[PDB]
Amino acid sequence: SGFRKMAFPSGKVEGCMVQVTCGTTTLNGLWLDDVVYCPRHVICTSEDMLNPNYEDLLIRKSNHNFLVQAGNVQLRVIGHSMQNCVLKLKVDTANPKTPKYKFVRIQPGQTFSVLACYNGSPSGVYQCAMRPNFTIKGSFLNGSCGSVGFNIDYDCVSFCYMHHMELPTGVHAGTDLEGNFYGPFVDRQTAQAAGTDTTITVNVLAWLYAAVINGDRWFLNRFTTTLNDFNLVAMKYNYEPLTQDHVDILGPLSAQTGIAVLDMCASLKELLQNGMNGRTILGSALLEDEFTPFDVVRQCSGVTF
Amino acid sequence: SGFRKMAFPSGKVEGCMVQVTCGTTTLNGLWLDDVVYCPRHVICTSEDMLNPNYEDLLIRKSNHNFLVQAGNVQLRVIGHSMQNCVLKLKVDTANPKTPKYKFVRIQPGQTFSVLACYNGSPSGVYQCAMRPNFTIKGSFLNGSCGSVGFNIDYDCVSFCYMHHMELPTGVHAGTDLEGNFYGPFVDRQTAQAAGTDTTITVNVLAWLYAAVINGDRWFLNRFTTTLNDFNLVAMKYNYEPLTQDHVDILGPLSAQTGIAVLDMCASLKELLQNGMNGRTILGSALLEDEFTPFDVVRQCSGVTF
Ligand SMILES: *[C@](O)(C(=O)NC1CC1)[C@H](CCC)NC(=O)[C@@H]1[C@H]2CCC[C@H]2CN1C(=O)[C@@H](NC(=O)[C@@H](NC(=O)c1cnccn1)C1CCCCC1)C(C)(C)C
Ligand SMILES: *[C@](O)(C(=O)NC1CC1)[C@H](CCC)NC(=O)[C@@H]1[C@H]2CCC[C@H]2CN1C(=O)[C@@H](NC(=O)[C@@H](NC(=O)c1cnccn1)C1CCCCC1)C(C)(C)C
Repeated sequence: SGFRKMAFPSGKVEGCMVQVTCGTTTLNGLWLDDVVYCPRHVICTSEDMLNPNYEDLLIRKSNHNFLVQAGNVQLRVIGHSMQNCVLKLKVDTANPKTPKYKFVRIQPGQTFSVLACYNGSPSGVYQCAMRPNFTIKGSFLNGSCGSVGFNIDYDCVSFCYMHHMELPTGVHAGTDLEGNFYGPFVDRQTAQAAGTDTTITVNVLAWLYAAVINGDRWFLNRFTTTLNDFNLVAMKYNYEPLTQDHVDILGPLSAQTGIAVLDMCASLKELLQNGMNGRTILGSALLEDEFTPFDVVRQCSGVTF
Repeated sequence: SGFRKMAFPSGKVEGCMVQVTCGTTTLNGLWLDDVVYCPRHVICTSEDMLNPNYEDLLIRKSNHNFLVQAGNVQLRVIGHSMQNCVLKLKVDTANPKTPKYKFVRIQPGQTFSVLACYNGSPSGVYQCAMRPNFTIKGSFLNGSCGSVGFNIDYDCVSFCYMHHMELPTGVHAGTDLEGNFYGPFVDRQTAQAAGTDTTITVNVLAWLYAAVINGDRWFLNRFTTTLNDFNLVAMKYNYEPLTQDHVDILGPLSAQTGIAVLDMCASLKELLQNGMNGRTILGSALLEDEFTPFDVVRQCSGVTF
């Protein structure tokens, strides 16, 4: 037992990190097969950032303007192309340490592991949720751009995130591995608000199931609720609406604990309307919303990779 | 910016995990060079656990009673010995993936990364603190014994923890890699209380510095305090005494923020005596004590490995 914010083992990703330099900008790239992926703003000067024409700027670059290093090994760039906001550098060597992988685009409320890197070297690993406003609450310093987020599925690393920038609120934004930003953002140095952040209701419910599985049960009650009446209360507290698809994904946890999803919703309703009265759940005084139902199942059932 | 519970990259450890079977008990081992390390209670029957004589039980075992597997590779055990509560199996193959390493014994309040494994396969990675009562608040299911905790120092994995057992309170206990338990525990199935848990004061102070570094500053005040007067308040709230050595280790953070250690102590004093009044620090409603001063510096300065 116990319940922790747990990341995927990062070994299969550490072997893909390289350092990409263009001009005086050094950041991280992802070296899969014979392509290195990195944020396209590696080609910009700080003056270019206010309003860059990336098409024009990349045309003025040549292959030898890109210095890619895998440790000490100097990779020779033989081609460069732009896919949305990511740059694809073709190199003369396939990365042997290339795992089985796919590129996936996660949905708001889904979680992933971030391998934070600097100068192509891993610094640490942590777990993040894609917020409903398509930011992430990461931990990133200058030099971290090109760090990636990922899940492991059996043997196959699904890459879902590449880090590009930080908002004035301290939260972070980036793309999927085809180069499309999550959220409304563009890679230009202008004011760009993220939406209202909301609480990921299905994840709070998942974590309440995790608490029950670990013997923390004081919040269970005799009350029940319809899904609609739950959402009327939840939306007042800036919680995301709970859908029937969400109810379905909570099914395994409902089955394992014997507590119907709408019964647990009635627990959450009372916690929202009455607070926790100075009590804690799984050691927290606030409700936690960065565990998905699948996260709870994997951690409470011991899935390996 | 941002601040996360961050673990070390786990790649150099994933290559050391193997599966050890003896009788009907399967758990994890650590394969370094030509020695596999695992908990000695792998040799016990469930009936042996109430009061085992490990010396007698191991004498009745032979090398071929130990089935060690590195994936599909069958390792041949050529020797077995017991060091305190860990079993050392000599094998006929040195592990190539063996990193530079040492065995270290951490002190209460220090943190480490746990690579949770089942059947010799990594399941996930998370960060833990050694509690002042020498338990850890981990996440471990049946089959996780032999999972290890570690820090990375430049290039050298310092192994500090091997998982052995879970207490009735849901917290966990284990040994260092020379086989000595942390805390008062013995590997026998009897009632064994952990002491009072206390709050790791130097770590709370570290995390308050991390909050200031991230622009969360509402808790700063004009008050100051002597170290002794701080400890008089802190001990009333079951906080560990803050020592002059602790003050020294907070020095870098004091220097970088310009806030004297005793000035920050006066902030902590008021938070303890007045609560947070429904405010949060770094998104938490409770004070966090599982980041060391070095953790905060590494994460806020971007140290890599
Ligand atoms: C990353 O490229 C890297 O690691 N580079 C290595 C060191 C050489 C770098 C890391 C940030 C710490 N990212 C960036 O430099 C990005 C790029 C891509 C988008 C614009 C530039 C600057 N940038 C940033 O992350 C900045 N953030 C912003 O500029 C925000 N701007 C504003 O909020 C704003 C407000 N009023 C007026 C004008 N701008 C972002 C920009 C994009 C939309 C969301 C808001 C800094 C300040 C460096 C964090
Ligand atoms: C680990 O060996 C493993 O992963 N094995 C693989 C599946 C085959 C296994 C994992 C636990 C979930 N650990 C154990 O089996 C250890 C060993 C070593 C010490 C005794 C045995 C049993 N054990 C446990 O972790 C148990 N915990 C306890 O027995 C507590 N006992 C009591 O609290 C207690 C209370 N009243 C009377 C008698 N005992 C521990 C025992 C040691 C001191 C602290 C308290 C379980 C119940 C399996 C968690």
